[PDB]
Amino acid sequence: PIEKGKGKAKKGSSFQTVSALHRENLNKLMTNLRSTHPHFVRCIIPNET
Amino acid sequence: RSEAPPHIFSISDNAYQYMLTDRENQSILITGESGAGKTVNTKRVIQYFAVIAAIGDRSKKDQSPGKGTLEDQIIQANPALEAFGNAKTVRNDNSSRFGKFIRIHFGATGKLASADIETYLLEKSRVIFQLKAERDYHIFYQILSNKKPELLDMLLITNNPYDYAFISQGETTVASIDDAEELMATDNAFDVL
Amino acid sequence: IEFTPEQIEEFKEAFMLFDRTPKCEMKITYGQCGDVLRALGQNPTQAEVLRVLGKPRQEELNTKMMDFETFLPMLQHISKNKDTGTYEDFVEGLRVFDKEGNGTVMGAELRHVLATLGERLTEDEVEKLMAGQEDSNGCINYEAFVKHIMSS
Amino acid sequence: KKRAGGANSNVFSMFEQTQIQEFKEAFTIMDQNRDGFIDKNDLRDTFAALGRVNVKNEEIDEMIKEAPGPINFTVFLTMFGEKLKGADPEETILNAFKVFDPEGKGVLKADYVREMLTTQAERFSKEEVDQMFAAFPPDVTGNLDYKNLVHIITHGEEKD
Amino acid sequence: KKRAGGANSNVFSMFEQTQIQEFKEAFTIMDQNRDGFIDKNDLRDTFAALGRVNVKNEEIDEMIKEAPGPINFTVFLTMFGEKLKGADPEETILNAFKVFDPEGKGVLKADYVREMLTTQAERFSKEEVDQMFAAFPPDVTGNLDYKNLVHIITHGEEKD
Amino acid sequence: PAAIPEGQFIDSRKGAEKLLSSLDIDHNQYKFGHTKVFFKAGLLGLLEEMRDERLSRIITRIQAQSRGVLARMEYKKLLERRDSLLVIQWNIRAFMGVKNWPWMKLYFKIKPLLKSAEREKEMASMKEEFTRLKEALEKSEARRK
Amino acid sequence: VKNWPWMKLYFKIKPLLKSAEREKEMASMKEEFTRLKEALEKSEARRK
Repeated sequence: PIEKGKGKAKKGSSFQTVSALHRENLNKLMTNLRSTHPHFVRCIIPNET
Repeated sequence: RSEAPPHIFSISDNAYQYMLTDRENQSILITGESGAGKTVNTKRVIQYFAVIAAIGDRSKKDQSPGKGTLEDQIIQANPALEAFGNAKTVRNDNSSRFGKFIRIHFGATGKLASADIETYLLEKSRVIFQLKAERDYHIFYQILSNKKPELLDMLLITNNPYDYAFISQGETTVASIDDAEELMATDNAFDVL
Repeated sequence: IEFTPEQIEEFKEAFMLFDRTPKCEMKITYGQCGDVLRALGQNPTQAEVLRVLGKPRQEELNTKMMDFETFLPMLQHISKNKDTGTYEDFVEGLRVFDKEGNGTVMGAELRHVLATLGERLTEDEVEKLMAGQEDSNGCINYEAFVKHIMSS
Repeated sequence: KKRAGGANSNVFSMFEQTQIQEFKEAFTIMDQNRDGFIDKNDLRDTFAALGRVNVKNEEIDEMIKEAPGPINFTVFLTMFGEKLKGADPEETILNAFKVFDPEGKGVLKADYVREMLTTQAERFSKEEVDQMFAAFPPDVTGNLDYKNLVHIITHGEEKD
Repeated sequence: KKRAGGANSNVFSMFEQTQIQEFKEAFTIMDQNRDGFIDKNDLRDTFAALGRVNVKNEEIDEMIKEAPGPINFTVFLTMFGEKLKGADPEETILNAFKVFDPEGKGVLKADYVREMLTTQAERFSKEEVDQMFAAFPPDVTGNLDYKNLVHIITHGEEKD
Repeated sequence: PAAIPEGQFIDSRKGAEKLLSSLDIDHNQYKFGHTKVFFKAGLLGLLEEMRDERLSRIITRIQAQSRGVLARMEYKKLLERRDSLLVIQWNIRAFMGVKNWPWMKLYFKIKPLLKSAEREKEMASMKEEFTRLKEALEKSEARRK
Repeated sequence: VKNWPWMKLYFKIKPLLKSAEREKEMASMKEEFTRLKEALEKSEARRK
């Protein structure tokens, strides 16, 4: 069911409310990412030009 | 790993060598600023996998394209996503105007299984009129220059340039690439998909 | 020490087999010196093979040819080796994998040890070593494994 | 006889229900002694219309080497086994060139065959080569020796 | 002389697997007094072993006349050898009601057969039709076609 | 091989320190864990290549026994070459004649028409062929099944 | 042709011989040999 402020899920209609849709997936990516081994590369920038 | 020093293949070497043995799920997180060549880097992570771990015939010295087609398709999808997703910003000619998360999958014994990729945001706002010196989504310029006189009719492109209204400022260039030949490459990448 | 009438026949048969020529000539290559001795029953490293090579050639094909006159003074030398191996060295060795006293071995962890250090096996030979059947997630055992190796 | 025992052979049984039935069907075109015989004088007669070539006084008993005498109903079995045995069949005749390839489904490498023919021990002559050249069945970049032999078996024609 | 070949042979089922053989081996029982030369008496006795009468002397005498005379192991077989025309092969008769239509396996109506034989082709007589009709496995109005075809041709009726 | 005897078996953990410390291995630049083992850059790699030059005895004897396993069965190639090779000569000396021969093709077309062709031998094989295929199909179902 | 001189010699005395003997039995038996082999081919590779 669509209860609005959005969207479809999540949720019903106001054209957009993408920032709420960026709540749902945000939980799904993060909590799992904690449980995964971190590999990292910290890339730095040398110039603006 | 002594012949395997501090170039991105190593971290990806050590991740693969590690993971296939321990069976716990893993990550590869690159941070940076505007044009911290992020996208160019991850393709290197993939270029370790796509040519090492998978069942690719190495025993001949050929430039390479020697299978397996999973590896070939996983590669091509990246340039494909770049053409559509990437535009250009004042700092970065290759501004991936979106975001993607990649869950690489591996099988029972050694080799590759697949990949689950989601997308965050996209700059749909820019399409009206871009600020300064930016370019709109790469896919456009490629279709304009490389397309033949036949497709030009059906597809309904202007013959002349500078007609297109959604392209603000003007026809801005990128240092060292064309617009035209990059089209034929990626279109074949679709056939390859 | 010197070769008995039975041993001379063993050496003659294998050598005569190795002579692969449309017009014959009675010679073996230095590379083929490997599997010759192996078929003869003596179990050598490639290090043992090259040790008795007339030419400081390493692995390649098309270097030196040896006659039976040369091959026998090779064989006669080889017979001296004592350290061939038993079963119980391998039992002691393969037990080291254990973590919980099961003597059970996962497939990936078992293929990798074969490939990595030594004279080494290939990806292909691993596919041959393990082609089933019907055990998932996905264990072999150390006892039955070694005994099949020695059994041939 | 133990050395007569080389490679090339296969053994069958006396009965035939309806398998070798084929000989009763064929009989009429060829027959000699209708009791059930082909004897020493019939090779000099019938084979003239069975072979592409010829018999000489030089190769008499050799051309009959496989069946030099009373080939009775009991004996026909060990001329048929001699099809699989003959003069080094299959196991030698075919496997001869077949063994060459270092990797798999090969074909004999033409030019290197020409090389060995003029070099390896007994240096041959030009006549044999030119007849052979026009008669080479080179399926694409290598001499198909396997078929150049195996044309006489398989199952997909019936002329001679 | 290598231009005198005997090439080309197998058309259809010439010496049919269930007819030809069991005749040549039987010869020892037909050849009564063991000479190879079947007289009219060697026939006379063997048909007496078969059943009750047997064809008359003249009726056998015409069969002797079909041959160039001495029915021996040479002639009898050769006189048989050429004679293949007469009956039709099994599959050909068998497929008659099978090819009845494009679709598609049920059973063929005996009324349609009765309407055809009488009228579409060589007009069979009232006698000829119903006679051949009577012996029919009529599973309810439709004929078991393959079985009636078997009644036409199969392993069966001696002594001819 | 000096410190850790094998076959009658040692601790799960206590064995590793000698298998490490054999070729020395600098102390700081390795660490023990539970399942995952931890190494530094540099020190690991080349000492790990050196283990080819050093790892004789059992490691290479397993691989070598596998070499003997393989080779004892699958050397082939050169085997039947010499006998055939001589015969090739026995043919080559007479190539001008070869094509003019006996056994060619007359033996074929009937074979698709006939019913139960290869009887007697397959008759001897029949029972074992019937039984074992079922005996297999018994196991060769049931499982996945 | 139900009254010809040389043809329909078939069953009355002839089956003192062999030839016919095995045929029909094998027709019923050969059915079994095929299907067991066919399944034996396809099965394992399905479970793969």
